[PDB]
Amino acid sequence: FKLHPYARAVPVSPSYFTRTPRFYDNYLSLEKLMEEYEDLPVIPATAVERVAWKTLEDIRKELGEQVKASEFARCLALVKRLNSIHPDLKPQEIKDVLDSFRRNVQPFTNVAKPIPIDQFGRACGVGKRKASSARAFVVEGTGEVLVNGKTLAEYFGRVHDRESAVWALRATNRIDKYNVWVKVEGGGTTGQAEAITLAIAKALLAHEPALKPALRRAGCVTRDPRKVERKKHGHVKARKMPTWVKR
Amino acid sequence: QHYLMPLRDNFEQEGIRNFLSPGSVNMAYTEYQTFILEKLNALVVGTDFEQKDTKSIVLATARDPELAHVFNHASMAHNNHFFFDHLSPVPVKMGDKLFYHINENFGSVDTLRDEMIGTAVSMFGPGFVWLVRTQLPGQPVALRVMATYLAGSPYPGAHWRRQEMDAQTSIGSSPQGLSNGQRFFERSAAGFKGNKLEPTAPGGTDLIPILCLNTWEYAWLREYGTGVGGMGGKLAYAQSWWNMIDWAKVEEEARLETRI
Amino acid sequence: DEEALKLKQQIEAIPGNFKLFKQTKAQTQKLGAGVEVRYIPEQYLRNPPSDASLEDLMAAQAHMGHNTSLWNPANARYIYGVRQGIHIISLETTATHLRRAARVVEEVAYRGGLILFVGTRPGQRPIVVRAAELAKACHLFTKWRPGTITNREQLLGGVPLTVVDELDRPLSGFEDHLHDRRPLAPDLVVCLNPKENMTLLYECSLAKIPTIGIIDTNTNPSWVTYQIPANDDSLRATALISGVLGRAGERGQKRRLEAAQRGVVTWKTPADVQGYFELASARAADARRR
Amino acid sequence: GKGRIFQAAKVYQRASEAAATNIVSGLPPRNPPLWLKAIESIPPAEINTRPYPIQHSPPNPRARKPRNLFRPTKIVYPEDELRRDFYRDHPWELARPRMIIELDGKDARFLDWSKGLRQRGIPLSGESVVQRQLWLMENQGMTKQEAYDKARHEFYKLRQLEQMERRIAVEEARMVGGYFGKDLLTVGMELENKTYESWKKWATTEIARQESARASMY
Amino acid sequence: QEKASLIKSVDWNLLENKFKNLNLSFILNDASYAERNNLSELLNKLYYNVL
RNA sequence: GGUUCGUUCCAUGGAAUUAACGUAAACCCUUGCUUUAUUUGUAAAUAUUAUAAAGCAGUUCACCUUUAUAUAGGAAAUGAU
Ligand SMILES: [K+]
Ligand SMILES: [Mg+2]
Ligand SMILES: [Mg+2]
Ligand SMILES: [Mg+2]
Ligand SMILES: [Mg+2]
Repeated sequence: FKLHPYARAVPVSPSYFTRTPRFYDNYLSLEKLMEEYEDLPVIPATAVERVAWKTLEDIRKELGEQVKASEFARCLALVKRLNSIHPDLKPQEIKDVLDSFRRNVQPFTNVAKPIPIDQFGRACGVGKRKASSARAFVVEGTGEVLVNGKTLAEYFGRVHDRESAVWALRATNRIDKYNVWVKVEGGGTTGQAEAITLAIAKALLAHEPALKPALRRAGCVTRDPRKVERKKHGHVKARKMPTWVKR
Repeated sequence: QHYLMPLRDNFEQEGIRNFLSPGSVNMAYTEYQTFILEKLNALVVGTDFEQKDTKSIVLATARDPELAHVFNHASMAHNNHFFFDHLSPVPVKMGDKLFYHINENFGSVDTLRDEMIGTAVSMFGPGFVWLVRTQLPGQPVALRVMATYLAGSPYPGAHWRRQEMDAQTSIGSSPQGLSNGQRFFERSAAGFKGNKLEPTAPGGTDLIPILCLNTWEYAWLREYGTGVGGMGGKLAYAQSWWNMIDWAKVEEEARLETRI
Repeated sequence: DEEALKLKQQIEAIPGNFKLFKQTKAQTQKLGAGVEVRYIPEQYLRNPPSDASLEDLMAAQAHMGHNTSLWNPANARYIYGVRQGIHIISLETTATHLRRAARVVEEVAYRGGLILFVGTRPGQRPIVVRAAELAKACHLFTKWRPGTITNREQLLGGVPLTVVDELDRPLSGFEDHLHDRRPLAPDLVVCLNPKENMTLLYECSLAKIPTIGIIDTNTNPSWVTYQIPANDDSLRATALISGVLGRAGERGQKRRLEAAQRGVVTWKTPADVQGYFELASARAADARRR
Repeated sequence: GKGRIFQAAKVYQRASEAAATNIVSGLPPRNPPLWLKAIESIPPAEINTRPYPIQHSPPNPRARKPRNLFRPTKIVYPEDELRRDFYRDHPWELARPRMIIELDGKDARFLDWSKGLRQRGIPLSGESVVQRQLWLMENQGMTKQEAYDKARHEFYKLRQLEQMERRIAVEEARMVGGYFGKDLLTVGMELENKTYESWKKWATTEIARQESARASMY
Repeated sequence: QEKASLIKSVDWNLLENKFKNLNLSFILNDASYAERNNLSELLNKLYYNVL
């Protein structure tokens, strides 16, 4: 029942004094397999199925060590080299060793919902600029634009805003082929005009999705996120500071 | 250094009973192979080939002209011993599988018998007559006969030195002369430029020399004599040799795919 | 189309060709004549020799010392002469010290000692790993982290250990001892490049541990306990020396295991583990009374 | 002192004393290290003791206050003088590659210079001539020049046949349908083309550079 | 390991990622499994039942 | 010695190996998208503003360039987004 009369402590792994014991043990195993199966034929690089191997951080975490990047770079070469062996000729051992280096990560998928088209033929686009949120209903009209019930000249007194409001139709030269009925809320004069731009753009794409490359270059697809900065305590404004008296 | 090794079944001390007396085999192999090896050693005494086998030297030292003289000794020593490793103290019965396949490629065992023998005398020069097993990606295994002048390697990796045709009498002004001439230049031009005339599978597996026949003068000039009067001679040497072919071992190297 | 299909047929023909190519390589090769192969590059690993003769040491460039200028006058006791501008280490001096060190490795392995083979150079990884396998020792082929012997408590804190017995098999019942026990230290270090890593050899002399090293012409011979005057810059001599020492350990381990099967242990319990036994009886004594 | 106090030669002494008695006075000393008994009967060798090195040449008998008494001497053999003479008479004999990588070191066991230049294991080179020369000079009591002439002449005849075989080998090989690869002459010329063309580009550029650099002088 | 970061990967064992259409009229309508029409059986395949 | 927005990262040193704080990360507001909720908000409506709970998202991919081959960077209204 008592302990054995003779006993002595012995390290489990032979690489007991190395920097990363667990890593080198797995690395030497590969090198041991790259000496008896190195005569097997290989497959051309371009004919090797793409494998998403693990990264340096992944190995560091799963092993609990601080393996050096350089040492791992040369250890990954063995994997790629041992992966070029012919599948039919590849042994079962290497196969089992080549599944522990694969990276089973899947990025999140966020597919936006496409804009439908009503039964009567109106697509509803949404644009925003600095306070506002427009809702443009684009149909196969003849160029009559109504902003919040009023016309383009009765709502916008600045011709600069009228042009930017329907820029999507102007850049693509379709002013005389669509009727737009928008409803805007919040914001100022230009803020609402810019909102209408992105709105008609999205709505126009629903009818003709092939115009995005052109609208991209016309500046009717980016949502300008610039927003009024807040007032900060100690400052007269967002940045302006009071007079600093040196004396 | 390359050193002489014993023969298959103690032919050096006894020799084949009805083919070559012990004295003849002594002068043919022990007193000749030693001479060739002695020369070969001096050539590769201080090169990478100091520890390479004969075949490796043959294939490696083939295309390079500067080492042509090394190919001869190395290839000759290989072919010479390759010719003795297929005889037998007693005639062996041809294997069934081999017997069948032979008839499918040559029509009969005697048809091939008179072809190799006939090819020998037709050459009127020292050379080696082989029995090669041809194989291509989809084509079935097919046998054929090849003649190598002086020292000629039957393997496909030594195509440069195959030496299958004497350019002296095979290139004239006749229709065949021009045809042979074009091939002669086509091979030289291709080889020189590095182009490949006939695609070959990797590893040189298309051709596998199974059997060989040494027609050099030293082998038979003693036992069978000059051949004046048709009694004996080079002709009889080839005939008697056909009775000691170790068909069993021949079948093994053939490695015919099971198709019966 | 046809260009891609060709690759397919080839890839599907490699298995068959390889088999046939291997078979044909058997009979055809060796036919012409017997080669007298008397040197293979990887011969010091597949089958290292038990003892190294003068020829082996001279053939492995174990006598090419460093330049005359870059020498250490201290180790002028092994230099034979001066040729080609370098110091020629005496071949006999190398063999004598090598056999002596080989005897040290054997006994230390025969007494259950923990050996460590240290070679830290680009091409010394296979040499050290092989020697360790034979001697059942530990290898080290990277930069020795300073303070792994004098500060082992921190560096080698998480690495696991075990407890073995006469026949080197685990002993269940030392679970509580493998958590308060402090890390191990090598009972013998076999360095293959003392000039490079002097921080390891200093911790050995600072912790009272014997060492073996390959002293070159410019290496201080006072760093190691047992010197092996030879050429350390040669990957062919390092493989020979390491091979000889590896066989020494192997031969030593063999004797130990042979003496353990006869009920003759060639080593007594270490002091550390010995203390645990005393504590075990103390704790067990309480159960008897209580 | 940039060095450190090494005590690798006293590990046994220091360790043996530390294991003599226990730190807790009044108890049996614990078991010593496992290695203490292994190297018990193997004391280290003596180091750092400058001896009189081996004298490979007679030391200057005239020197009254000689220096460098503890300095290893140069190794000079009688062959050194002969090697220098021969290789100076045949400088292009050094272009013949010679392997100095020993296989097993047992190459001087089958060398009998009484037979001739050709030997087992070593190639025909200047060394064989020197060793043969030295043999005749010593055994046959010949003079340096006489022995040099004889052995040297045998060297020529052996080299002549070697060069004749190459020409006759390739020539005879083509008589039976033997084709070879690119000779060294052709290959050498090809590489010069690739290098010469690169020089043309550089020249053209720098030439144009100077022209543009000449417009600024005016 | 305590200081090691985590990679962002879709956890397909989440109840939200397992069934993307939570309507019972689609999960129990012989979508993939057979003869598991009972609602209780479905719950047992998602939660640990003590009874 | 290089690199990085950064003692970031790689390599290396005949002495390093580590911990806490700060840094970083994360958080709040904000931006696009997905799902949920439709009153006191929304003209209509099969739901698209608004309201607000949770989740995803970037320098990610593409292109170009790149040291000691170990660590990477550039381009900015006419690549994607
Ligand atoms: K403001
Ligand atoms: Mg050195
Ligand atoms: Mg540091
Ligand atoms: Mg309401
Ligand atoms: Mg919303």
